[PDB]
Amino acid sequence: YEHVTVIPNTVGVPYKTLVNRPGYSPMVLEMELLSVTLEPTLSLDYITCEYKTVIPSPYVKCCGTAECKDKNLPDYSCKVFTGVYPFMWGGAYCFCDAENTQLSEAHVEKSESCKTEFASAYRAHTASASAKLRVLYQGNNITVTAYANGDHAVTVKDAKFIVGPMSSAWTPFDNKIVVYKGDVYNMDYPPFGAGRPGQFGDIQSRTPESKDVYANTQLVLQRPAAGTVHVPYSQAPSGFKYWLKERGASLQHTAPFGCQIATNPVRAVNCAVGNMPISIDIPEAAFTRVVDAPSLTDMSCEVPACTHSSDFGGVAIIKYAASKKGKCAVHSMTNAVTIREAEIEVEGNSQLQISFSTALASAEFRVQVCSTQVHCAAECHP
Amino acid sequence: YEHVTVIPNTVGVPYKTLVNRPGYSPMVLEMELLSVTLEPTLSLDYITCEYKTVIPSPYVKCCGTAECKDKNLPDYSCKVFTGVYPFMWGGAYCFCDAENTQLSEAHVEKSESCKTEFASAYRAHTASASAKLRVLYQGNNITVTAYANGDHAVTVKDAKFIVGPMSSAWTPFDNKIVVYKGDVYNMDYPPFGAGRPGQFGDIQSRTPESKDVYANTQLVLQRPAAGTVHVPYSQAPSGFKYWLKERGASLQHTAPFGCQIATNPVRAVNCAVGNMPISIDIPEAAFTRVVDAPSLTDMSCEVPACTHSSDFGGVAIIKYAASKKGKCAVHSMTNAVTIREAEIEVEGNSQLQISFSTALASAEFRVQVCSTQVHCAAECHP
Amino acid sequence: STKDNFNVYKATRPYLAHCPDCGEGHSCHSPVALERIRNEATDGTLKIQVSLQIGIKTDDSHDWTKLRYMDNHMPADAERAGLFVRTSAPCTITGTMGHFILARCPKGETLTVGFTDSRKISHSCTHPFHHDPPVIGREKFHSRP
Amino acid sequence: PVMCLLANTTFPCSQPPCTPCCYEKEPEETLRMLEDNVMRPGYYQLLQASLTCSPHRQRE
Amino acid sequence: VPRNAELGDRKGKIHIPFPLANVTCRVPKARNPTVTYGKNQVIMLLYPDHPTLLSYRNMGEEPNYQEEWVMHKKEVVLTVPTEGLEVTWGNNEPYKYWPQ
Repeated sequence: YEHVTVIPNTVGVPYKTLVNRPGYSPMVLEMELLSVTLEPTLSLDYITCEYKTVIPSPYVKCCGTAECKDKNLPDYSCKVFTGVYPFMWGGAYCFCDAENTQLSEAHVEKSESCKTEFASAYRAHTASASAKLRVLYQGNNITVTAYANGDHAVTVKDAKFIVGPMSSAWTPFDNKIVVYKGDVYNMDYPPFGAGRPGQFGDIQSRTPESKDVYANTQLVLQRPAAGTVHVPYSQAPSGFKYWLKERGASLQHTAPFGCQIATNPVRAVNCAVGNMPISIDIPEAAFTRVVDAPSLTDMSCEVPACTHSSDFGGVAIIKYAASKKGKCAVHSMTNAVTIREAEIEVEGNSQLQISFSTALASAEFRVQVCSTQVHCAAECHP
Repeated sequence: YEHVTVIPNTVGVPYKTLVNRPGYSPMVLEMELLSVTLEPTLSLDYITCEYKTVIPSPYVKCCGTAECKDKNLPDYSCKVFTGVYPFMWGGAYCFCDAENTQLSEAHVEKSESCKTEFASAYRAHTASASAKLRVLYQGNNITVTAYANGDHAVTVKDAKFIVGPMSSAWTPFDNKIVVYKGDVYNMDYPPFGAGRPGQFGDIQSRTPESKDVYANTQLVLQRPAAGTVHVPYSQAPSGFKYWLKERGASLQHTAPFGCQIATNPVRAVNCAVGNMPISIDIPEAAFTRVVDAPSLTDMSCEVPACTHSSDFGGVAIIKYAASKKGKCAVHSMTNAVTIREAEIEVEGNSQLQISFSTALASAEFRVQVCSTQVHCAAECHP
Repeated sequence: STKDNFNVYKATRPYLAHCPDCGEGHSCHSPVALERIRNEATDGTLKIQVSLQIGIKTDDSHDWTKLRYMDNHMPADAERAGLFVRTSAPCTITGTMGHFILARCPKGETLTVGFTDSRKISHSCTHPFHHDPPVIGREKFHSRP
Repeated sequence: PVMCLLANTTFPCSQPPCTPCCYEKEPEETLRMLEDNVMRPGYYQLLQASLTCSPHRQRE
Repeated sequence: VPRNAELGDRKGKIHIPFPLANVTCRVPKARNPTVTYGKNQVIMLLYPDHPTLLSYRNMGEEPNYQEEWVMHKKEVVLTVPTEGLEVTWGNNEPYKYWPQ
């Protein structure tokens, strides 16, 4: 028998569903969403990190003119400075007074930190929704993990589960995302080869293993100080270091619907948006015929204690006359009241104790124990 | 000076653009799209390949009853056959005439071929457009590789290039794609755990290294032949082998706009769709002042030979009176006519010869040599 | 020192196994029984597995001109030249080692692997196997360029 | 160091205690030992060493 | 072959010769056909030495992909649209056609 119901997409809330197969004793199933995962498909555009300005020893050509050559290196800078006369501890480095030149050269590459400290630029598209559902089935808790697309059939203890499709196709992730360790950011990052100096992407590497990198750091070599061997330069500071302090709060803190954001893989967890349809194909063996189930008569209900709150603040004592010993399903016939117990054991002229939750100050509700209904009158306090 | 123009998104077609900075001699730039790459972001759902039916030696329990146990293996099948009496070359394998049982067992796993012969199921989203552009700049050919998003600035010989955004956001790839070696297919492949027997996905492995696989091959074990040791079975043939012959023509052959399809990485190359805006920030040094150049007067144009075709089938002789010797840029002021020459040398009362291309039978066009325009009247033949 | 003489065939042996057709449609306990035919190679090459061992002698020594098969209770030596593979017509054997044969076969509906023993008696095993390898590229050619 | 198992002991896979000629000395025991290490990552190191025979009564 | 009754699920494993590997296959390229032209039309005189696959598509919005295995001497009349026509004859690189 296929039982179809719809629950709100809210994690940590147990929901009671009444399964009524004609000619078979009613069945109460408790369902609770443990987790709802929205995992987008990622396509790595590039990685970014702190850059390194590689500056070798300057070529001080004594009594001659040095020559700069075009080297295919990122942000390659070369300048030959005339009229230099550098000094070392023991005096002048060059024999000549005039006609000495200093060739200053520099290039940009990934820092040694790039393997450890880096941000990844991803193109995020069409997320696959997944759900972990706890079902109180036959007095035992069963866990069902299925894609919430309304197609993925998952069978646990002969019961076939079809979860979804989700009423909302909403995602906290935009088309372009940036990932740093355990933090995800919605960012319209610059494309590869379009990075600006002192900003996110000043250095761009397609993969973390990539030998060739893109660099735009505004590296400009300056004339060295009088009688000094050094390579002075002007450059825009690390864009990655700048982004690390300018990024703001990550998606885990800014995302609507109380989204939890996790990495490895990048996913949105427990986004409380819309509802979730549930289809359960309950097997023949799980059901008990009305004749095979106990028959209840002379039912009365008393409420000795009630508090109208979000939890089970109500207590109800139900007296009954059962035809035989057996298990009976407990269910509230009024939508404004919900019962904690799904199933209780009955035997002759005895009484049962149930826990109920309501928001009403004056709660008048019907309780169906097996196939018989009983009216409960409750005065609930704030 | 920023020069902005728009060219059709067609590869292998050289386009001439006239740069006219006020108070500076005209500049003719030849631009040709070498390649236009549309690389989508891929997210691997699973891989598929030929399956392997693992069948060990059957357990023939002589004088006893064998017992099947539930093993967590893909498509695990177990059956105990009673009343067996198998024979080997030297006679009967069992001492007992009756009460002998054969336990037949089988499971499905990835074939040895799965590392070499496999198809990958990818979720393809929001493609990044890239363009390789050849620019005839200062008598030399320069190559500019940039993302066609209208943001990625690429500087070559001090000239800043901004390519795009593309007028068409069209892609030959759907949301779900299948990749086999050098071939890509648009396929709404079954999700993981939803594969059908004898069809694409009968066996599904999340990654090629994955130990556990999904299998739905309709594996059913049969009763062995009288006095025969073997494990007969019925199973739907390889879905991957079936897909290999049923796939049809790949995207390289079926895609509109003459798309070329490549792998490693998966990309659409040279899709002739829409147009492409080009922004060139030409540096100050590249320009020559009108006074530094020559002033042209008394201009006349004669067309002694013309054929309207795809190539330069037209010949034009332009007479002029130049104030001084120097280089002048040659450009067609009519978009229906294009000139082969970008720059020619002028001197006093002389004449110049140019090659032109047109599709018009009656071509009336204006030629700008330096800062002066001349009208050309041409009767072009088929 | 013979420290590089690792020979797995000292532990393994050729065997007799069920074959549905040993010739004339009759089943037998075959010394050349077909185990598995692999056709994953797009070039059309078939990887065939049999119950006998090619290139190995009874004393475990490697000899490409020899073949070892199970003769009743004990393994016996046979010639490699006598080994044959056929579908609708004879196959081109490209490689042989132990239980494995590499063959280039014409279009067929069955696969037969056989040999001739010491007593000049022919032994063969026939299994139903649809062989019609797909075209490599866009041209259906016969010989390799 | 890659480790293999023999009854109640652990040993280096490439160095079983039966060496040299493990199979020639005890064929049943060698195969039983190999079967016990089928799931071990160093199985092929054990298979190589156990099925190699370079006896003492030999020059080379 | 039946399993040994005495021992349980006891098994060993051995490496096998001739593993499957990715290689390169050399294929012949069919001889270039005799090509004649007409108004928005291309005429090819195909002379195949063996079955050769002929495929074609328009290089516009509607490609209309068509394919046929050419067994022997066959004259093919193809319409070349303004957008262009791409023709692949066997293992040869695709031919491209455009109207004048």
